[PDB]
Amino acid sequence: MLGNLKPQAPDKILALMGEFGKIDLGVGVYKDATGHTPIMRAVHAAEQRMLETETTKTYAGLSGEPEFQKAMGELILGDGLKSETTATLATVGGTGALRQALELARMANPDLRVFVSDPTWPNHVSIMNFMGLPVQTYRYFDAETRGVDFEGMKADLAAAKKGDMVLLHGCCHNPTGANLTLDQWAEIASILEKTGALPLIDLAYQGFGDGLEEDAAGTRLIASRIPEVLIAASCSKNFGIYRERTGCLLALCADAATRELAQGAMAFLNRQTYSFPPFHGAKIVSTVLTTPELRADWMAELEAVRSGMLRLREQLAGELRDLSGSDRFGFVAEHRGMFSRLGATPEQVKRIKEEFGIYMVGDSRINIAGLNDNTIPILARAIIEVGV
Amino acid sequence: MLGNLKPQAPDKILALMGEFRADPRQGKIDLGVGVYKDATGHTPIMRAVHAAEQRMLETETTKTYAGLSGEPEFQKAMGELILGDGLKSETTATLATVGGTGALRQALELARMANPDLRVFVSDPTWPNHVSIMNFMGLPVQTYRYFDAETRGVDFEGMKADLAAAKKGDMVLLHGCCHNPTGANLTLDQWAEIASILEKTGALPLIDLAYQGFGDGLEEDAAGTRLIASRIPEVLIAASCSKNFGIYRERTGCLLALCADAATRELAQGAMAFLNRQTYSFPPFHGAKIVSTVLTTPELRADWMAELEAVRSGMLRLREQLAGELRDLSGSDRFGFVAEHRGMFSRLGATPEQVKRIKEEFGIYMVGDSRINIAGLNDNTIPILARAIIEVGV
Ligand SMILES: *Cc1c(COP(=O)(O)O)cnc(C)c1O
Ligand SMILES: *Cc1c(COP(=O)(O)O)cnc(C)c1O
Ligand SMILES: O=C(O)CCCCc1ccccc1
Ligand SMILES: O=C(O)CCCCc1ccccc1
Repeated sequence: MLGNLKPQAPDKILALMGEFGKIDLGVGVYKDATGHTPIMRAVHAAEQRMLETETTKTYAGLSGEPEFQKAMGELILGDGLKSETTATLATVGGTGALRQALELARMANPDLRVFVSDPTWPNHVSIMNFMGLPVQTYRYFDAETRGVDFEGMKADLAAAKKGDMVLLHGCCHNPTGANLTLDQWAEIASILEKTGALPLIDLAYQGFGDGLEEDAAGTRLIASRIPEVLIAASCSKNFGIYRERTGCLLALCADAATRELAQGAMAFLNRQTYSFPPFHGAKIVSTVLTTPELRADWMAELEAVRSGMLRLREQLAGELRDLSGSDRFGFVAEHRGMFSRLGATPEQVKRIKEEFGIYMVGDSRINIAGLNDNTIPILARAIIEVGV
Repeated sequence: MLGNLKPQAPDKILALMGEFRADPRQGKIDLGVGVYKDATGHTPIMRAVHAAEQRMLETETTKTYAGLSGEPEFQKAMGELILGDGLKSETTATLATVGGTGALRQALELARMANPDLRVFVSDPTWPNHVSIMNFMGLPVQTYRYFDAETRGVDFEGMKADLAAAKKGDMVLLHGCCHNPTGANLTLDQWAEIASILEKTGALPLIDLAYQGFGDGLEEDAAGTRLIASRIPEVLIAASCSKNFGIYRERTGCLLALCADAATRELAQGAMAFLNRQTYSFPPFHGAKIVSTVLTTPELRADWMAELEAVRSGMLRLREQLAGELRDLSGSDRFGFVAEHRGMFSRLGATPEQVKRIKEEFGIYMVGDSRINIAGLNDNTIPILARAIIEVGV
């Protein structure tokens, strides 16, 4: 039977990792001055504390632990968290949350379609194709200005109908690095409540843009306006626990009844897929979030990380400017997050990796965290050489 | 939109515990638990597991994304733990999963990909979650006879007669050992006949191995699996580390796809990695790394096998004790099956109505299909359970 298995297409980023004076600017992970993805101080201390506190490993919560559910909701929605109308499900990372999100929605609407940003995280489309869900795209990135084509984005969203879902990146847009301003979010919230489109928000980098609270701004704004929203959150990057596989899905409902339904359907969704969700990472998160000392240090370390990358973008932007006189690559300093699409054509990007030894995703997505004072001028010179 | 969503029934475990906690009787007993509990009513963390967690705590330097289909240390160690020397790396595809359940679901996804018109035969009875996952996937589900309510043993003739109807490409689900919920298992000889039926029918076997080490031993419990693995070219195995390693909440397991040749292994392995990727991307590291540590570190592997064996001997003596008590109470050897059952579970063969009477009259709680958890017994509880059984006329 297994011989009928058709060969499946590889994931670009994972494959890029395969093809890797080498410069790793591919996969979206934070790296320090010495090319390492360290473990956060609070995370380590949490784990040490867990080693002493835990006395059992019996089956726990089917939808995650109360502490994880509550601490995550507060971190995301702040004071906009209305427990009585909010359903929470602990999942296997953000990706698990996204998949569970699409499953929940499709159960509620067998005829749903999903709009995604042009461009968006490749894995978004793969999951949707696999489930067989109709994918539509809304303009978002502006090829020329490297910013957001907001006039076009609004145009496309207006075509969304009731029952459709619109996937929005809460902050730090992957792969572009181009992000909406709170003013732009308020307008989208207007369109959404006119169309009736259910918004699904991919919150994977809360803390890498402008700050823990600031990066959650747009999400809090949508949640305040739209009576029903879905948020797929990830603790992989902002907590640096990538391999622990921890995130969660929040279902904001209009009332307690609808909320009770969702919560039930969410628990069931976990039961029929893998039973209980992974505990270790979730426990690290809540332990950090509910322990003032730990939370304080974590916030501090995350701030240091978000600050450093900001400094790097400026160095890089400057390096390029002085390397060409033109302030064309200014968009790099304007972008926010870990990625930024250089705009290099497919034929140019290949030159870079084969000759310059610098590996960046084929669509010119560079993980700014992969740069440093030593490699920045090299990258700058490298792309100047590649010209047009 | 979410208001449409149809009401999804609870996990039922909570309902079982619900009425139990509400019971105002100081001497109430709970044999409905689905986890191991030592003499003091606790589900302890195995010494080796705690040893592994400290070592990981001192040696892990990063938490970056690792293996999509799991880490090599885990895949190899697990395949060895299961298939022993019979492990053929060349034709074996492995996938780290989110517990045994994740393994079962991934196995069904993989199978359905290769054969859309797949049907699945499950035992009668079998782990409820089997049925629910299948129903949710929309797969056709057939049943083959298994438990014999009269002898509490395996109705093998019935099993064979029904399994004979399986067609080429159909999937037959087998519990490799310690059949949950029955406790009634196949002797190595019966396993050999099952293999014959499978070769004949061309059905693909899916073996659910969640209790390796809880029956007659690590190797002994893997016998049925190894027999099938050597005679059948394609076998799917969904292992669990939840119970035998005591890391339930860690969610550790794996799917092994035994193929007829390398080219096919490359096909299956690719499809498995794809299934992880499309469901939740990377699998959970912590538990799988605890496992590959105990298994590769001689000192720890030693202490783990010792602890598991102690637990095995312990539950086994409990069975002998319960059956001994039952013998003296009934004046017959009717309940001898309890000493012959293997695993932590056992279906007494009591009707739902007899089950209710026991609860009300004796304060003893158990699953509604009369499944009890051997680990819940002890020198004080056994005399009461024994008397209850006789008293309610089981
Ligand atoms: C990281 C990320 C996710 C989720 O990753 P997980 O490893 O599954 O936590 C989802 N979407 C985007 C855009 C991401 O960058
Ligand atoms: C426990 C169990 C499983 C798997 O459990 P996980 O906790 O998901 O690892 C599978 N089958 C049976 C029969 C079980 O008892
Ligand atoms: O680098 C990124 O795009 C962020 C996420 C990286 C991890 C990831 C890569 C491929 C598929 C799933 C998850
Ligand atoms: O059936 C049993 O009692 C053993 C497993 C019980 C807990 C469990 C419930 C759902 C999915 C996986 C595991």
